[PDB]
Amino acid sequence: DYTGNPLPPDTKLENFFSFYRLLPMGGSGAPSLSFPADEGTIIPLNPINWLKGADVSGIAAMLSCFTYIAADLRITLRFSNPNDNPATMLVAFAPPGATIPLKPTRQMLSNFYMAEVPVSAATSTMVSFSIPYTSPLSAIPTSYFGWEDWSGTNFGQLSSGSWGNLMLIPSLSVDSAIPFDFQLSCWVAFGNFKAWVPRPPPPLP
Amino acid sequence: DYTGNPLPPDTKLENFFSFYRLLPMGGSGAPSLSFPADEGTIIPLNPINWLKGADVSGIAAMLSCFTYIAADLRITLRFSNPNDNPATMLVAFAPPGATIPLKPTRQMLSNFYMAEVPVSAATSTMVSFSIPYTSPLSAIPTSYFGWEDWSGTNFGQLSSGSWGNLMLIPSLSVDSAIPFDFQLSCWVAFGNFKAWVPRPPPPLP
Amino acid sequence: HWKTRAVPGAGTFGSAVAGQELPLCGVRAYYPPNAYIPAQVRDWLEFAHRPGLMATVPWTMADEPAERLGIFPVSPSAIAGTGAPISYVISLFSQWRGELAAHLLFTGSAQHYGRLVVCYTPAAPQPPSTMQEAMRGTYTVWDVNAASTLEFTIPFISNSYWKTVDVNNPDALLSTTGYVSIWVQNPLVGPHTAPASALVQAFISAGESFNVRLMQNPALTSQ
Amino acid sequence: HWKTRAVPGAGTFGSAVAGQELPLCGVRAYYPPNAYIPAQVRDWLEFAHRPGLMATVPWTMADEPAERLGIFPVSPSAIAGTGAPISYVISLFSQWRGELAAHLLFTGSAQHYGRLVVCYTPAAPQPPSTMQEAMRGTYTVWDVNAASTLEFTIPFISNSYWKTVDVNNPDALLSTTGYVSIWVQNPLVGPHTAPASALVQAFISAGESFNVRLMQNPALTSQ
Amino acid sequence: HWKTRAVPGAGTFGSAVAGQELPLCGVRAYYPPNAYIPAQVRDWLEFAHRPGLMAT
Amino acid sequence: HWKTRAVPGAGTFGSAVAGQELPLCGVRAYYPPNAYIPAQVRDWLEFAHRPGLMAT
Amino acid sequence: NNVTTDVGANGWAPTVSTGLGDGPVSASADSLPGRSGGASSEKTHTVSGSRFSKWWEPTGSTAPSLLAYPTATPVPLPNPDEPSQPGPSGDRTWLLDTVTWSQEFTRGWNIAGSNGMQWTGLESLIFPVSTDTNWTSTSSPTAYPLPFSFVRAYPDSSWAAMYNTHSMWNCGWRVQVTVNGSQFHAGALILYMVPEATTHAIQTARDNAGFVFPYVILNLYESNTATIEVPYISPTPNTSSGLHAPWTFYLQVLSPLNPPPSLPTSLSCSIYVTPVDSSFHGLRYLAPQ
Amino acid sequence: NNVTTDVGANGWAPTVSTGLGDGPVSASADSLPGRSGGASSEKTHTVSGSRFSKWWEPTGSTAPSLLAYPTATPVPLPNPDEPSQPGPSGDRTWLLDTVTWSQEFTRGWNIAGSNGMQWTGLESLIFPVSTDTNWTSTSSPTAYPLPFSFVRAYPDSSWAAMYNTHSMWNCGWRVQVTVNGSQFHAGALILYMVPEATTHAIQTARDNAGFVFPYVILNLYESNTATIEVPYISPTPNTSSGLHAPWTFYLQVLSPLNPPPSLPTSLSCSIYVTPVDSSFHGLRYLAPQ
Repeated sequence: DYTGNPLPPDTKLENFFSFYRLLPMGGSGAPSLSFPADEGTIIPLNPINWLKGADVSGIAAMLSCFTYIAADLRITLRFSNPNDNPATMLVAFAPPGATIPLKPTRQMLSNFYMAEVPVSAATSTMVSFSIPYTSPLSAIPTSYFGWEDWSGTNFGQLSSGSWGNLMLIPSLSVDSAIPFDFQLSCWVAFGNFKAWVPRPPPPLP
Repeated sequence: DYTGNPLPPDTKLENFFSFYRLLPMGGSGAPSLSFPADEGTIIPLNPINWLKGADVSGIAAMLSCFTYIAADLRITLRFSNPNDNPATMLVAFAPPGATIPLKPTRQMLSNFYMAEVPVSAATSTMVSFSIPYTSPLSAIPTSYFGWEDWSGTNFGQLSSGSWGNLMLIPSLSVDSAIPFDFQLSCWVAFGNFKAWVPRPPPPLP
Repeated sequence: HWKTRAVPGAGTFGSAVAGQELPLCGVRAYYPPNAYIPAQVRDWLEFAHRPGLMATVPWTMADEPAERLGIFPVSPSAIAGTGAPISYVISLFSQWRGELAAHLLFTGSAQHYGRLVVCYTPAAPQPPSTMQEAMRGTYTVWDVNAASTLEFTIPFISNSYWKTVDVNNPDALLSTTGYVSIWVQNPLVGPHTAPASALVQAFISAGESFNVRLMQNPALTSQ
Repeated sequence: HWKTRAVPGAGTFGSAVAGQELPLCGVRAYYPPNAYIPAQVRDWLEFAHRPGLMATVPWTMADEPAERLGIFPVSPSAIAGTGAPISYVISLFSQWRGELAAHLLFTGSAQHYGRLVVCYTPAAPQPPSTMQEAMRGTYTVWDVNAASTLEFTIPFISNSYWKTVDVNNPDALLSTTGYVSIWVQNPLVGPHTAPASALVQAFISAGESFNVRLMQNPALTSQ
Repeated sequence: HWKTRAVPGAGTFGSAVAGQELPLCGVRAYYPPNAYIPAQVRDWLEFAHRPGLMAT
Repeated sequence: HWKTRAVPGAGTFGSAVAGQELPLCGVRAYYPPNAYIPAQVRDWLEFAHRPGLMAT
Repeated sequence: NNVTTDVGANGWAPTVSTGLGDGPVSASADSLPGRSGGASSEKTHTVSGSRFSKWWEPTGSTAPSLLAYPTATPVPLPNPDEPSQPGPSGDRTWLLDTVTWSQEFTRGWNIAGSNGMQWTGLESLIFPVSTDTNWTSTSSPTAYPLPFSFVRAYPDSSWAAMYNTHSMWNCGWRVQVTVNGSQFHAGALILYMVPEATTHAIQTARDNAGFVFPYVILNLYESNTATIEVPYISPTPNTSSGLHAPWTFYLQVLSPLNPPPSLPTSLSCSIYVTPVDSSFHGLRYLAPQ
Repeated sequence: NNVTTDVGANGWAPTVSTGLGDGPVSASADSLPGRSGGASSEKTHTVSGSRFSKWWEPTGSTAPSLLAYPTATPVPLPNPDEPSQPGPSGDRTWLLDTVTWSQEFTRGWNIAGSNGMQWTGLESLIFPVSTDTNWTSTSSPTAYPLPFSFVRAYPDSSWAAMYNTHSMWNCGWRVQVTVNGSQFHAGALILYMVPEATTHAIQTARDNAGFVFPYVILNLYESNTATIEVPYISPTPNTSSGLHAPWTFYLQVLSPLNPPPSLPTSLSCSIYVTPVDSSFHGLRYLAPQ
């Protein structure tokens, strides 16, 4: 038998990381990212890029307690629309290791695994996505001591060590006279979360 | 046994062509086609018409790697509505070999297998369709060395070698003073995709 | 067709809700072999079981008997801000229970002798003021010249089954279990030309019955 | 009636999502018999197994020993832009693995004699500069007067299980496997009034373990 | 409650699509006997089998 | 996909209707032992069985 | 997995196509009775095994020399008439053309002689194909469209006799070329069989990826001849006479002719054509190509 | 319960991934054939046990001295070549460096000598790592990056010989330090093995939570030496030579040296390094670090 008292969950990394948490936007670890309606944006799904980036409570701070991780990414995007007309967002999945186009066009993004999200007027619309572990590495490292390329130009990075890149293109049926920018918010969760080589927790006040 | 390592998919033409890709609009292989709200348009489901038409990455370019193909067509249409009032689109399926009417009317298109799509105001609406292999030929050729008719007027074409033609008629309940045009975007996928007689891939830069 | 009706809360995103995601990758992925990587962690309590320094308590030959060298309450004001790995796991969650394992490592000389009494007193309105008052609780008189480290167990002599991790109300009935303090029992002695002082490194980690539940925003807005 | 609630992402079109289509043709179709048509292809790797010319390397009687006749890196900058059928299959996808089969067809005369050493060196910061430096890797000294074609296997001596097909970063650790080069071992010789030059046609195709996965936009935006 | 999501093409009327109709008559109807009526046709090809003048 | 149609009364809140709630707590909770507490009431009629002064 | 899409799978009876839910509709194989044809080599055509009531009634080349594709399986034909076969008088190796191969020709230069046709895909073919303007051009011819070039070369053969008398035909094709060079000669030719030759298909056959098509190389280092055979192909089980060229032959240069000094700067080539297993359906009046 | 989310669970065949409903997609374990490597100590690499048709074919320290982590299980390698092993000439205990430990050093002071490198994570490493500016700094060095420091210390060893000749390597590491103090000396050093040392990781190793990393304490109260060993780690089964440091050694001060009066104010330390079970794959020309 057990008896048992079956040790409550919440202690298990498979359960703890299944819940959604606000992803810090690349750069300063900002809670939101603003991009124009003309070109769109490309948001990398790379841990190292998320932990630029020593935060405090940010999900990044929790992931920085492990050296290597391997899980199936769950991502929820929010597109805040400022103007008074409805729009449509084209979200395409570039696999980790794929060539990212310089000018994202509707035709080229259609060759990847894409989704066409209707966005409502004067409000934000939410949509959830599921991506399996597609990285060519055995485990995605959060920290890396070395160079990405043999020439040694990029230090402490592995572009392929990620779930890939998400390419966004806004679409409008009406023509606006003033160019406006969308606001983007991201949530991330993990399925079948596996972690290797623990690291010390980040400091606090 | 196998062991196995069951060779990943993505290599199989049955799986590769099941995904949707942006169909080039007849003429120049444009990503979109503009048609007036007064008469509508007729979009042929003919490979040869899609590969006018040596493109680069276009789904047409992928289909040009096979001489003969036979599959069940999946098509998704997008009707971009510019004006501020809602509308309704009448999409009817003309079978391959059928007589296409000169003036598409609501009464005549109702005798074919049709669908009545509600279109929203100031935005685009999407709708997906499934058509089985209805061609009278054994396999639809992407390239053809000969004449369609015994008189020898049309060279390198087979109108029946296709999934047919889709006839579109816009409908409005309100009366607009200015005649406006709809924008059309198409995606295509294939079920039970079978290909015969491989052809060399198209060139690139 | 089926008939349906929407309940209140349509289009609402939940962190705890399952089955919201739609597939953004078509093909079945195969992750490369990763069995060569050792040190695979699966639980947050394993971090808590690792040692973690909390206080560097000094001890000189000039210190007389009944001299207090350190004291801390067993409340989220202290146990959640020591800097040890266990303190980080506690701050992540809202409730804790079970025993806490304290390890006092004597980093003095092999010629030094003496005793330090480590006392654990359960919850009370006022902390212990003198050594003998602190020795009325669960204590252990530790002779430093034996094994390097002292294995002091902090028992979970608690009012309820769980203790709350609220930094705003640390002295609550359902929050603190009491105080743990270090007093000089026998003065530090040693031969001449030996060091006149000896540091004692105080570590803290989770006992075998230590648990935590109900996750909260980390970092904390503290103060 | 059933009660329901919409998750985020209503009315969204997915290329990888199934069950979106509605029937636009009422009757059950019957396709005419097509078993008379031969050469039925079912896999993209079958294209990669077909031969494909990559480089027309010339070779004259004036060429001395240790003379380089050609060299190319085994990276998406070269292997994806040769013009061979395999290069098109590689550019469609983002990752590749397995052996690559090289075939050097000697289209010279039946009176010509000589040797060309074909070297494969794994990944390194700098490519091989001399013949002997290139011969420190996996090589084969090929006598041209035997069978017409040389069957040189390019082994997958790789760091990871998969190599990325990114034309922007070809020299990455997870992208290139190394270099393959042709050097003049023994000078081309033959009787007088024989041709003073002889062309060697270099073909490339997929080995029996060659695979590719994760589809990407074809054409590429390159440069 | 069940969770749901609408695919593209909501509220679209199809001539070939089944299960669109809702009942506009409550009670179960019983049609009067019609076995006395001869010459029951079931196929369009039966019309084609009947003779038809084309040229005099 | 399933086909559906909404009956009159969509988005209506009912005190007697079940299955309206969505989970606002992710983890499975375990309540502390409460068998030590006596005088457990389960019915409103037990209150009615207790005495009650009405007129002096 | 079973990708995230739905190829079929299919359905029936009311599984994947009911009044409650739908998946993508799929077409089934049509099981027909009739005479077994379509696939050449394996003809053996024989008999096979109304169904409604009426209202009024109660590595590679130039290794060996085998078929470019393996022969496929026969199918039941829609027409009931018995075919006419030319036999050994028709199915035989004919001298298609004799052409010169000079050293001036570079990589991807299509070679053809008097019986050949200039066909790069851009030429405006005046109907019918027997018009002289199609075969006589300002520049040198390039292709050998089958059977157009074969019927023009021998208009009095038993094969061409039935070809001009039947509306449809069905046969495979075998092409061989003999080029004799001394042991001091060097160079390589490629014998291409291009299906449904059009502008883009013919230009890609000149390029590096052309080896996807059926091919054999005639390398002067070892060979003096090279043979290639292809079974029948078409969108229909029988090809319309005078209006469709399923296969086209292309003899192009891989490595330019490299002759020894003080010898001729060109070698002669002899192109042969062989129809394999010929049948003709639908006999009527004489209508040439 | 089974939390309210869905970790997997997974699906198949058409259960958790059909055209009627979806849950989150999950990746499966790739079952590969090959040579058993990756996991050090348990190498024993041996042979293991196309599959599609073609169209043209028919408590803690300083208690005992054991490995910081237990050794993991081997995995099939992607490369087919047989490895080269240095054996006892390579896998041995080398004198890495000799460094001084003075009493002036405070809590969390990283100690390193001539063979060590200044690495706090903020130093701009000029590629390649063998550049002298990386090892010579204005301040005292702090870390011992493996194998960079080991190969630099002994560039003529059989281990470094193969290291400069193979593109990838695989081995564990064992570090030991001997510090002799009399019974009158007091103080404690910590032997840290830091995986993937970066700016934040190295500074947290100086702090209170650093004992999450592999560690052993060299307390002068009882010990004169302390040993620590770690198995191999990396994102790939084999580490790229000259471009990746999986482990880095840190000898920092817990309790400052407290020497008896009238004696020297510093003690000498001797740092040893031991590669455990070494294999090298992909032989080619000499490319040093």
